[PDB]
Amino acid sequence: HLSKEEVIQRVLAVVKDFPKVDPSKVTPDVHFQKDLGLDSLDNVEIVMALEEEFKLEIPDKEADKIDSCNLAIEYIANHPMA
Amino acid sequence: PDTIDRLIADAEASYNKWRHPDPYIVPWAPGGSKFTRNPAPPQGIEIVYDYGREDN
Amino acid sequence: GRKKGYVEFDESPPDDFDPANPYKDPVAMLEMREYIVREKWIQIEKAKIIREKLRWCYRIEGVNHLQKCRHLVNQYLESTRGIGWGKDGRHPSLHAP
Amino acid sequence: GDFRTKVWSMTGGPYCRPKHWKRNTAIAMFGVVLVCIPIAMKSAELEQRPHHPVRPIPSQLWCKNFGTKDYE
Amino acid sequence: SGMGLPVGKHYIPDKPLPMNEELLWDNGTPFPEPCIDRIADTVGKYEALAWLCGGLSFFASLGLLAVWNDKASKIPFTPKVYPYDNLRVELGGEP
Amino acid sequence: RKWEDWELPCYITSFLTIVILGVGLNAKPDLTIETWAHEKALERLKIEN
Amino acid sequence: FDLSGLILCPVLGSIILIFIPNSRIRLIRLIGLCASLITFLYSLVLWIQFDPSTAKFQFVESLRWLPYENINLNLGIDGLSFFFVILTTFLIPICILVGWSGMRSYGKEYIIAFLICEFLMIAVFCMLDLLLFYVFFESVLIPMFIIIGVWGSRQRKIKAAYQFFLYTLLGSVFMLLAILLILFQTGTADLQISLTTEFSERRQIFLWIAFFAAFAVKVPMVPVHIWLPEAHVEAPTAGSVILAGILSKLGTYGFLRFSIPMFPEATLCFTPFIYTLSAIAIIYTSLTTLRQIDLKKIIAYSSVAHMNLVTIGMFSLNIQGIGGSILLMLSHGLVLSALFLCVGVLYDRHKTRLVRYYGGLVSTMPNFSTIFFFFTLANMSLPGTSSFIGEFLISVGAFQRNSLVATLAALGMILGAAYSLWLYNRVVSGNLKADFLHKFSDLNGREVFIFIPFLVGVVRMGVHPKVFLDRMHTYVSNLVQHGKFN
Amino acid sequence: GGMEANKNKFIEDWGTARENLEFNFRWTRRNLALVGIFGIAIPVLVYKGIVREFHMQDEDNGRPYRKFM
Amino acid sequence: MYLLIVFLPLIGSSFAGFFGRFLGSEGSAIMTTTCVSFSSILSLIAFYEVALGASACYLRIAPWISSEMFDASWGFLFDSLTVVMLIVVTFISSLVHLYSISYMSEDPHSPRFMCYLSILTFFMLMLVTGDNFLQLFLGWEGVGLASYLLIHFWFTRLQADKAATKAMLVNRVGDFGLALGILGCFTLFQTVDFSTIFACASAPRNSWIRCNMRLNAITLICILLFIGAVGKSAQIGSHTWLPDAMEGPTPVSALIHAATMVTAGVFMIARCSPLFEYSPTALIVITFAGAMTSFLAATTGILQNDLKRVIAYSTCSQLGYMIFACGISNYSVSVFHLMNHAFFKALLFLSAGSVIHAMSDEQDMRKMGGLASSFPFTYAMMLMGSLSLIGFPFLTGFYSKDVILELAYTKYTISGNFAFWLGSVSVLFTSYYSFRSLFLTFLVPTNSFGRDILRCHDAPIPMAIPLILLALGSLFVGYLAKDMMIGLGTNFWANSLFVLPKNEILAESEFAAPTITKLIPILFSTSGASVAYNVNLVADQFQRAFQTSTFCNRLYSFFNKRWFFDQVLNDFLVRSFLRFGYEVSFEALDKGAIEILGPYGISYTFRRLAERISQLQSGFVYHYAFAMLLGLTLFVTFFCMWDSLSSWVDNRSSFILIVSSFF
Repeated sequence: HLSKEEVIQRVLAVVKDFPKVDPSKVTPDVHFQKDLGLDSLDNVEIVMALEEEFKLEIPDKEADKIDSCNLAIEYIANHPMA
Repeated sequence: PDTIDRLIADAEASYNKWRHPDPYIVPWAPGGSKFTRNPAPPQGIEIVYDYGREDN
Repeated sequence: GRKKGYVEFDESPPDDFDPANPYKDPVAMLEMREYIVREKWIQIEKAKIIREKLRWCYRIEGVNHLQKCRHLVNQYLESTRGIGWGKDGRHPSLHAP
Repeated sequence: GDFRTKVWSMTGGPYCRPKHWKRNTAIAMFGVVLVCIPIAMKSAELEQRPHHPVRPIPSQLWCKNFGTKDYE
Repeated sequence: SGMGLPVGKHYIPDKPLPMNEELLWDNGTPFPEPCIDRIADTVGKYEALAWLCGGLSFFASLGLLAVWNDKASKIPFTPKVYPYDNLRVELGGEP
Repeated sequence: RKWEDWELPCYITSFLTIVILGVGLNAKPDLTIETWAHEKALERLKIEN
Repeated sequence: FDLSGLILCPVLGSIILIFIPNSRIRLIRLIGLCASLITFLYSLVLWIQFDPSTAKFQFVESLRWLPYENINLNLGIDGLSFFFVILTTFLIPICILVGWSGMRSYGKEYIIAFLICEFLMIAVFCMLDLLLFYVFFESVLIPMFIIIGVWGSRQRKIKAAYQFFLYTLLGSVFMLLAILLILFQTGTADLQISLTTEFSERRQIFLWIAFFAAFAVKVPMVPVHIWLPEAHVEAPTAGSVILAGILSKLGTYGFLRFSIPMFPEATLCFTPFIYTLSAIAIIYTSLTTLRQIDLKKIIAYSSVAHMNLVTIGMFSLNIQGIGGSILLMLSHGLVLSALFLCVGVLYDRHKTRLVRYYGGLVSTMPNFSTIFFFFTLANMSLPGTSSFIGEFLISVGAFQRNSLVATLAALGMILGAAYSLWLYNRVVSGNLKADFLHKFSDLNGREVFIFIPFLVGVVRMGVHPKVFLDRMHTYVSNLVQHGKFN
Repeated sequence: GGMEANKNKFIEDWGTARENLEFNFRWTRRNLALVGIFGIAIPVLVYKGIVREFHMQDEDNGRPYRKFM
Repeated sequence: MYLLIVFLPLIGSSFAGFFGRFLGSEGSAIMTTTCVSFSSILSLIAFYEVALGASACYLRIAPWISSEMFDASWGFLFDSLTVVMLIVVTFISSLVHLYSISYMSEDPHSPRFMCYLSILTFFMLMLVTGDNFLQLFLGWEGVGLASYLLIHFWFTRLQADKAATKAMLVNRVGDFGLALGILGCFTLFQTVDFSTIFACASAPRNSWIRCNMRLNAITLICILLFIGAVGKSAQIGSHTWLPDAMEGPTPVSALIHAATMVTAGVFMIARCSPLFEYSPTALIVITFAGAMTSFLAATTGILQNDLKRVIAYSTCSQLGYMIFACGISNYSVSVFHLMNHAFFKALLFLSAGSVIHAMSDEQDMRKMGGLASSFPFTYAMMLMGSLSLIGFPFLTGFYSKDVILELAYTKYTISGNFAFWLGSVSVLFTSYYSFRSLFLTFLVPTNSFGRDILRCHDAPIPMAIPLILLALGSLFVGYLAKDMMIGLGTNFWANSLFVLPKNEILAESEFAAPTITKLIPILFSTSGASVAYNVNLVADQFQRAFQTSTFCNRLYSFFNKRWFFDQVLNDFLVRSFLRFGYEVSFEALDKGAIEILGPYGISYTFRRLAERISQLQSGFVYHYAFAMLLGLTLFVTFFCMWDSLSSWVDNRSSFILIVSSFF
């Protein structure tokens, strides 16, 4: 199984590697629309990048539900195929 | 919102027309090549011994 | 109890059997039917012997089996002319005299 | 699994590693050697080779039905 | 090769079943599909039939082109004749 | 373990079935019409040839 | 070692059980099983002393039933009835072994009814008198109807028993009319005289029509097969075993024995009619077996299809066709019994028949899965099995007689490899449905032993069918040669 | 033991409806066409084809065509 | 020795499947592999003795089905062709057994897997060494059963169960055709023995009556046998099962659907050469079907995004190639190509399985790029096998397919022209898709996920030993066996393969085919390689065309989805048959007209009639006296006055009036 610290680090790397994102203000408990200022389409792009890195497939409903870093880490850590 | 809904419907139809015939699926994902290959045993299953006997 | 384990039948049609009225005598009818069965089985076994010698000719002779076993092929094909009881679907060119 | 350990199957089951698998495999080898003897003898008795081989062959040691068949 | 994820809970019917549910090749998994599956869901059945008929018609047209070619009419060598009456006795002719 | 009531009669009748079938079928004379007609056909072919 | 002794063996055990209190269930079970096994061994001893060379009936015994009118009781075997006698005598102890666990609820009446049925079956198959053959033919109606009604699972057993009784009664009654007409015409009901006497072509047609109706009630044809799936569904597992491997075989036996040789011209005239009926029944019944939801219905419709294959193989009046018909009769009796035993095991464990509840039984019942796979293969007629031997010989005869009907029958191969595989995959392959079924148990010692003789018989009759084939070539040849004198 | 299946009401209703299809027959147009095609016409065609096969065998053998019902 | 060859896989399979709890995952694998290895060693000795010694071994144990003249038997025919197939099957089975030992090291059911592999090896050996048609049929359907069992080895996989059922049903259609052929052959010859049938095949030239049609008997039998060979070899008629049969594991695919089972149709066609040589129309049909299958598979495999699917379509194309090689009346060439294809196709399947196993069962080429560096040995094996399959000069595929194309050109006939055209175009397409697979899997820059790239390890020792042997075979088997099998007037085949003197065109092709037509395959192969490089690596318009052009999208879907053939055939035929099972046979007839006019309507009518009759007993003395008076009056009228009554009325009319009153 993959450690939660490594999950956090990889998710933070995915979020930080974004054009409209300031890398300084990225924390495991930030919200895409509120803190670092992204719209819905940037959220789903980030979710797709997380899928591509972690080798996992999320149903569309849960992919929409993923709207913040904390949710992303929680889902990826709960998934056993990470 | 009404023209938004019609735009959504038209976009959905266009996507259904031009979608890939065999889109990529993760092997263990539902519909992949490894789906339900060697699943873990279900929980709450009991095997009963001495089922049929002449006397109890 | 049986005496010994080898079949004893007569190679002659039963007497008091009238071909004009085969159904007059029931015993004669049944014995004639049994004798006809025995004769047909004898013909079938003769054809089987010819077939076995034909197959061994085909095995022994290699590429040149078409001329060495031609006589055996003809013998078998003429021997299988009236073998069957209900083989009416077989073409008359191979199943009719 | 949790309940698969209580299910008896002829072919082992999931992850069948008996403690004495080496001894069992040796016994299986001996059993194959034993059962192959009657089959080998029946083979040597029932084989027919109407053609004498161009070269000496291993089957000439035990099989004797070499050129003993004719279509007459 | 290797243990995978649990299949998950199947579908317990909560509404009246269709009168042809046997035409639903359902496993113990929550993802059942009918015993007859269309591999190309994008195209309709009649469109797929038309495309297959077009392919078979292409095969038939190529065969007709081969017939029209008459390659046997342009053979460059005379038929081979074997000695000893064209191998009559060897092939099985009456000696 | 304590044997069931059916076990003894079933095993005795199974062993008896095996022994009876094997011994009787192997010791039964081969008096089939097929073999009789084969012998007769061989005799007729030898006479004709 | 006589057929009268064979008939009397079930009677003694039946009387002993009748005069034993119901509180001694252990004694009742033991005595019934011992009587059945003794009768089976006695029949085997009759087997090791059967002459396959002669065409006459072997162990002819005469008893004075009516000194006048020539209806004396004649008991005899010739080679065709013999394997059916062995099959019934072997299948009866299996029925007692099935209800061994809960036999107190069944009571001694269950074993008594099955023993009486065995007595009736042996009497039917060992008979050289037409009237007495019909007597026992319709006698078998009582025990099966009582079994289905009393020991049925649900309230539809009443309707199933009604349908079975009414259909078989109508057929038997028309057969009785024809038999009495034959008796008045010939002066005797003796089988030898009935075979050696002529009939008018119109008389032959009418008598054959009556016999065909009577026997086609038993062997399921196109219009009169609808009573069989309900009867199997509502009958207990042992009753289904009997009705599948015994009574239908009785019907096809009666047809093959009293219709083909007695009325040659009528059989020739009506041969295309039964060919088209059998082809239609095979195709339609296989296709309706494909779309079924009940296990008992699936195997019952498989029974209908294979019995129609049997009846398509008899009028192929040649050694291959008739021998294949008889061999597939025996093989299908064994295979139907085994499949109904598997379904009965599943029902006894989990009290349901719908395949929607079942699935993924490999992980919990591997021995049952192996047995079910082997017997589905046998039903499918895989090469190396008795069903394949019978089916291929039947198809050979059908192709030698009529290529079109041979091809129509051979179309049954694809359909029979479809529903068998699809049912087996549904029930055995896949994942467990823990919400529906969560407690499982594999085959126990009794059921495993019950399945042992079926496997051995199927394998022996498939790999080496020489014994069974050679035990009947003489009778088959004489039966085909009956009409002609050339 | 407690091995009885957890019966589902809707599955049982589906089974009963499947086994009680005899009450829903109404001799509609589709049912009449299906009965007349696959219950009469197809068996008649099969019988005619079988009789034709037998008669072709008779013609090839040179015999007189056989008589069938 | 020979019964040991036939039954060694059976003994190991039976012991490992009846006592697998004691042998274990390692003991059962060791036992099955050593049994198959000893069978292969004895097969090589048998090859020496029979093929290299010009001998022939014949065996017979039991009559099996014994009738008046149904001459079935448990015989074994050991000819040069049978021995060649023995080597192919046994060697591939041993290599696949070792590959499986190293491949199923993490799978729970390795003992059952090895049991299935060994039992299929036994069934295939029974098929190959079949003395007569009944033993051949038993081997046919036994291998069909074993392939069905091995396809859903992971029985929990729903699509695996579907694919196994579909494959075995298609093989059952093939078996129906082959059984009809066997029945016709037995009716014609009054025998099923190959020796007798081939000895007396030339004499019968009469007609035959089947399904109200008059056809030549020999051509009818040959056509039905070819129909039987269509299902097993997956020809154009019944090839839908082969790509879907890839749901089984890679050793299953390599052993069954690449080397042994799927070539059984070609083997049977070569076996029945003394029977097929007298049916020119059957040979024409065989040529047409083979060419069509080769072209269809070559086009279908172009756009597949799955390694196993691509290699399965390559197998189907090569099978079509050897099928119409049989139809040019050249079976020695066809068996040579069969052996070469077995070798290099088993190599391709084993290498693809190594890649898939290392890549955590990825199996999709769209996420497989840039593995040439991380898979040196596996990529080397894939390259060797792919070059052999293309027919790179002087490899094992250069000595088989090129001669097939030359013979197709030299067969100056409509069928020959058709086969030549489709064979050349199929060579082009085969080169294209093989090089596309190579580029996508190994040379295209990385497209896989970083998760798989980190943990990728090349094939271990027991997965590499079979690969090395298969590479050596794919190098030198074609060159070594060229003079042995496909040589000019070789007596190597002895009487196993029969070709008519008027049908031999090998020397004619060799000394008549122009140099350009000899070199066409190489030019087409290199053009296809260049096209694959152009399309895969330098192209930025295909996706836009597929997304904005309806015709281009439809063409892409058509070529991706098995020419729509699977969907159309399945949907129409199978859906119609499934609907007939319930909509017509059951609801409309069994629960409909038969029951309405049977027990149901009879019950209702009898209930109402009994009720109406019971209404007569009204309990009235006047009613009873009235009934007595009518009885007396009717008796008087119909008996005493019967003269005038009969002069006036008719009995039919009276009874009709009675019935009409009763309604």
